[PDB]
Amino acid sequence: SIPSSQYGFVFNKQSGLKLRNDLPVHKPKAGQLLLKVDAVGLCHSDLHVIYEGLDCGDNYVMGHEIAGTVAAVGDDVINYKVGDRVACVGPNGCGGCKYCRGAIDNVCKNAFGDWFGLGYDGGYQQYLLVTRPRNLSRIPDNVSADVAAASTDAVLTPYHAIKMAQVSPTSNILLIGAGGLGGNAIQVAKAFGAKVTVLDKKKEARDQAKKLGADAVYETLPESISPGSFSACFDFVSVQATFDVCQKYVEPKGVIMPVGLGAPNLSFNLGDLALREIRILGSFWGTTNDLDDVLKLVSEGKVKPVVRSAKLKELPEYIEKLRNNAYEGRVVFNP
Amino acid sequence: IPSSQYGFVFNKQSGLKLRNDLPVHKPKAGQLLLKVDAVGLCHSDLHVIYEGLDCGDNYVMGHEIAGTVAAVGDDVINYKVGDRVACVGPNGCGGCKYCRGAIDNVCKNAFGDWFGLGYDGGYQQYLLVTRPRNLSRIPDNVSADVAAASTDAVLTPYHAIKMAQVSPTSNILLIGAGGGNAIQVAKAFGAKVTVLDKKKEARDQAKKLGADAVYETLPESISPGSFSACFDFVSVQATFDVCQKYVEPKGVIMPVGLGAPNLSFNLGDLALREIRILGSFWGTTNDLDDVLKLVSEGKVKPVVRSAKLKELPEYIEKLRNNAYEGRVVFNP
Amino acid sequence: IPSSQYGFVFNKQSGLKLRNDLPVHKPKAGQLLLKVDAVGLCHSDLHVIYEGLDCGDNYVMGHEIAGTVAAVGDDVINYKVGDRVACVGPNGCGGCKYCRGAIDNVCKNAFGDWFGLGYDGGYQQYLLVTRPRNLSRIPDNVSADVAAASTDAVLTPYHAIKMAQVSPTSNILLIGAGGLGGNAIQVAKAFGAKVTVLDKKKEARDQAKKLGADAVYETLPESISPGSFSACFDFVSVQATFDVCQKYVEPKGVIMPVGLGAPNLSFNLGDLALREIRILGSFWGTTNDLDDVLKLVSEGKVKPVVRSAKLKELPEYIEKLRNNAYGRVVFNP
Amino acid sequence: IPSSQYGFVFNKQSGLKLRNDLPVHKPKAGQLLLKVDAVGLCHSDLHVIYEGLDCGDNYVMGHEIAGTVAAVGDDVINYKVGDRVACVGPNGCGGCKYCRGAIDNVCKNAFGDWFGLGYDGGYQQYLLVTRPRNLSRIPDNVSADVAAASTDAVLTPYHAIKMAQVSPTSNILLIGAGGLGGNAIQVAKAFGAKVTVLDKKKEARDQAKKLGADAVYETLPESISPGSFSACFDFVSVQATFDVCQKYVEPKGVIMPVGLGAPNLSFNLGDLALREIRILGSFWGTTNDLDDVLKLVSEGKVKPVVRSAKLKELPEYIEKLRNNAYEGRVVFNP
Ligand SMILES: OC[C@H](O)c1ccccc1
Ligand SMILES: OC[C@H](O)c1ccccc1
Ligand SMILES: OC[C@H](O)c1ccccc1
Ligand SMILES: OC[C@H](O)c1ccccc1
Ligand SMILES: [Zn+2]
Ligand SMILES: [Zn+2]
Ligand SMILES: [Zn+2]
Ligand SMILES: [Zn+2]
Ligand SMILES: [Zn+2]
Ligand SMILES: [Zn+2]
Ligand SMILES: [Zn+2]
Ligand SMILES: [Zn+2]
Repeated sequence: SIPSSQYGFVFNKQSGLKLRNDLPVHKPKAGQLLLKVDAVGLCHSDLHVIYEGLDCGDNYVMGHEIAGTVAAVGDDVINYKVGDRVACVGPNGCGGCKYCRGAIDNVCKNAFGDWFGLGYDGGYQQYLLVTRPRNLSRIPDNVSADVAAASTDAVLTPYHAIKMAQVSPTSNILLIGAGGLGGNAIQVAKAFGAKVTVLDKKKEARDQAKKLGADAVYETLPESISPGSFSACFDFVSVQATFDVCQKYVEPKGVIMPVGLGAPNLSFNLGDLALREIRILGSFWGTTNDLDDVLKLVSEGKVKPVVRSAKLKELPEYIEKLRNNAYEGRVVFNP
Repeated sequence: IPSSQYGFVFNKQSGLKLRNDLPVHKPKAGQLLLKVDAVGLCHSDLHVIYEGLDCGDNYVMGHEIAGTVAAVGDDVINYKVGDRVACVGPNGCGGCKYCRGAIDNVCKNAFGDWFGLGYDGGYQQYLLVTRPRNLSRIPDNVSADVAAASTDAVLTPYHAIKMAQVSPTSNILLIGAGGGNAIQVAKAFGAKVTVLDKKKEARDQAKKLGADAVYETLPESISPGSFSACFDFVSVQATFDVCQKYVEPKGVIMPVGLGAPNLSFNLGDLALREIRILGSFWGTTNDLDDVLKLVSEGKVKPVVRSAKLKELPEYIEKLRNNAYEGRVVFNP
Repeated sequence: IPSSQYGFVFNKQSGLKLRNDLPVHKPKAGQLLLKVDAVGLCHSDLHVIYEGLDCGDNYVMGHEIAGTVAAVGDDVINYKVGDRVACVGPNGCGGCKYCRGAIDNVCKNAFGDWFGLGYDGGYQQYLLVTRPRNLSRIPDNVSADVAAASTDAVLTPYHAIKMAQVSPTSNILLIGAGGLGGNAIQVAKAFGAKVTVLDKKKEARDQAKKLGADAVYETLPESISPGSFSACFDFVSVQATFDVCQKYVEPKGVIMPVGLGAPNLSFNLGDLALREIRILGSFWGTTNDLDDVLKLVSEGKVKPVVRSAKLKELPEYIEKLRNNAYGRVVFNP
Repeated sequence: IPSSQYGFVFNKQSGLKLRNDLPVHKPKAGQLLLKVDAVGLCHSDLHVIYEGLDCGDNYVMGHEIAGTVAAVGDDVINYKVGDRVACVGPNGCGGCKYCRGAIDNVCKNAFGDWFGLGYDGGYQQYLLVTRPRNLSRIPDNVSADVAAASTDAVLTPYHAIKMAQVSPTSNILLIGAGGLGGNAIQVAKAFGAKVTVLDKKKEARDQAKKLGADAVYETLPESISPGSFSACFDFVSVQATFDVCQKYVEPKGVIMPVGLGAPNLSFNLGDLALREIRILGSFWGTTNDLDDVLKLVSEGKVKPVVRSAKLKELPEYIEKLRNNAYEGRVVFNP
């Protein structure tokens, strides 16, 4: 059954992203595993590499939102067996440095340039070689491959940030801008049982937020909202104007989470941040264990990743759409 | 216990002026009167006097206070006359979630009502303490001069170090620490300390204070993103960029200086390497107890100079001109 | 503004007796007089009356208080006549390192001075509050009865669940759910954690499941993998139930012996060390906790179920509780 | 290099035996071959050899390894031939939530596969390290002997002390400064805590004073107020000593039962709950802990006393240790 050749989309600084019908199907070494891709997602991050000069390496199959079934396992591999359904952990940490093993494999220096679909081969192919089974998460039986894949980033990232902020049933948080992880952030936040107030200019966003379970929805925060009264602020747009709002409404000892691509630099009022001991925390993707938590929240139905499916050979057709106007959520491709 | 007293009152107009007819209030129920023995001075005062740092108006300055309880009011059994105590600058209310949440230093109700910074301070003879909870017993082997200095010079950096969770395995960077008990405190936690300061004088001082490595410029070998924590005591865009540059992934940046009113950080870098910027303000009441205990045990030895309170005007000018180094306390 | 009142006072000699000549203390500076609107009852009271539990002597009982500020002595700035508040059991001094360290529930100076357990409580018409810092404003949408019922039934388990750092990804085990933390399940459910209940009484199991429990058992089936729970709350705290916790708690997990069981409990040293298990003691709750608790109730996260009756009927209910489970009954002075 | 080597293999039926025909494994990929420079010995080995402690069967013993990378398999880039590294006992799998959660010392999959305790150890010339993640680089100023002597004697107490969150403002009580309790004083000192030691042995007390202990007692004096210690580390862990901890630990304080005194221990429930005392279990140490340990040793904040000897002398040292004879930490060079 297992072929010796396969098709996939390999990225190259020259020809860009093109289809390859003569790609090899690597046989796993002792300690490695071969994953048969079932669902692979697409998002703006891929656009950065293909058009915004974001260099994550060269000559590698793209697709960082993987979900599939183990096709073959090398000897010594006892934690996984053929048939096991798992989702890939993007950062793909080395698992040996102090960062990995330190519970933060998402900021691994050695894995830099070796992330799934972003430096190292990804899911835009039929069979992916997993050099380090450590960066995988078992997919619950009630969770489909399309959903799982749609959680590897659209849910994992916001989840990581939410947990980093130590949100609880007593948390009073503010979210700036829905859509683009903002939506899934609403669900995740509410999963911790926290009160959620949302701010967004776009019309749809608010209606969507209100639908997702947002306790508060505004196009502009009223005056009845006392400044410095929110325990946590997540800025999904991350622009000076929006960052200023966070610092204004974040309560003393509170936290500001700039999780947007707004501007390259952002300034903060030192006097205020110092006197009220405000804290700015950086957040990137998610950790391996975080993915296990996310898949559990999805399995429990606490987070509903909304996505549509299509065959992988339609990727080019969808990459163009995302470049112009995009849609509302994500689309996973079936190899 | 006279009926009147002298002291220095600050006004956004008249500025800091000597007042020879200030009233001496008697402690009410739950209150206490403090006989100021030593009151310190630092740059924080200059920012309020000349650099427009509104903390209130028409209040006696001096936020570094050390004194002796001259009188107590009924319903006060915690303290008794003769007791030597130091004031907890923040002067929290004690009745909010912050104060009862172990962080009375960020008390909202007390904002702008700090000792010598909104509320009456130590630049006088007698200070009425409306909230004695914001006091710390001064160890017998700790003089008033040292205690007064420790209320800020030691308390602030201590609170920042503990907040950063520094340990004996921490590899930290201090910028402009020589210009100062921060180094001793850090070493008290057993952390490896590297000091970056341009002035040779400050460097020698740091080396003397136990610094493990002092530099005017970080040499090669000290790769970027290698420090677990970076404390900026100058807090200027140039110095902050150094911290973000040399702080390791998931490391912390503590902008503990009175530099620029605003600072910018690279969003991409901070997010990618999960760098965290933590604001730190003065210290809590519990921190002041810890600090005095550390000073008493000699873990931290503040260098203090003394003089009469009526000489304050002179040292103010000398300080703003950078005429002297080290801390100087005053005795009323 | 009566100068006299009635109430139930406890005494190691004559137990809990009704008094109709009790005085109505007038608040001094910093003090405050509270008019009791509702006061709860729980087994904790039985231990002090029928089981030599010494929390002091000669004092009005009732430690689940909820009332309205009737009078405030001078200097009182935070509260004033009309304010609806609930009492914080521990009644910390607010001056020690523990109190101003965010743990006023373990105040040493307050030992034996807890509301209704050392110091006068709520089983009266007017309670004198020596330290008004130990009060929590009652939200507008929360009745006096519900609030009173939250001063212990919800507060205690909340504090423990919060201490265990339970999250929506937690897999906890609760031993005892028949009044023994009936609200614990709801509290845990509020944090989004999965809750498995173990109780020998069918009544408790039906109740547990109705309360939100994801799984209920009279005896954990062998099919349940040992050391698979992140946290275990023992509300009965007997050697047998503790051994269940240590066996099913996962490595680096926590055991919360929050029951009034045996005076002593033993753990297997080799196991605790090897799998790095941790046993955390938990007591009542802090002032900040009560604020969070009352906020959770106000938001609907926790819905305490309580029955009310006149304070005069206290003795009648104390017997009921000594013979069954239906406890969780507020009284109105 | 050699096509064969010698080493001491343990078998439930034959016991610990010298083997001159041991094979030298070739690292597949992601693995490496470690030439053992120094391997320590402690009482833990005796429990396996004579006290029936079952950690597995048919494996080279020696769980305190220090060596040099002799060869690396393909795909191995973090390490290269010549690197000096120490082994992390637990040898976690590195794939479960425990290992990925910063606590590889309690890995379930790895239980029964610890270096020298289930899996092959250091009592040989060349050790095949299956999971390189469980290694800690040895600072250039730290000898192999000292490093090996830190893999347990220092790592274990360090992990426990770190877990209790000791700080420059801590006031701790240490019961039993006989074995690992010795380096425990140096480690606690490194964190800046005040240390009060309680030990019945005279020599132990004298050692405590030398190691910088602030207070050393044969019996705690009446001047010591009950519930005044922020943390209590009990190295003997007997009911009598545990009661001491529960009596002298302050509210919210922590009791660390790091001994083998008894199979069970009881605590006063009322006391524990009312004052919120916490009992924390501690086992060996993590991989990152070893990094910290080697740094503390490298800086000279912890100085483990060690004497070396040829590996083929192990049998004699075992018997002597088995009788308390030499007593002093001893490492062997293959
Ligand atoms: O959470 C990670 C995100 O998908 C991302 C990955 C690579 C580059 C930019 C952004
Ligand atoms: O953190 C203590 C310092 O004295 C200070 C207090 C108020 C304003 C600026 C600086
Ligand atoms: O923690 C609350 C409970 O009412 C209780 C208080 C004191 C003693 C035993 C039990
Ligand atoms: O710190 C661990 C200790 O060496 C030990 C290991 C295995 C068995 C008993 C004790
Ligand atoms: Zn993506
Ligand atoms: Zn790594
Ligand atoms: Zn100052
Ligand atoms: Zn306050
Ligand atoms: Zn009760
Ligand atoms: Zn107290
Ligand atoms: Zn050993
Ligand atoms: Zn593992």
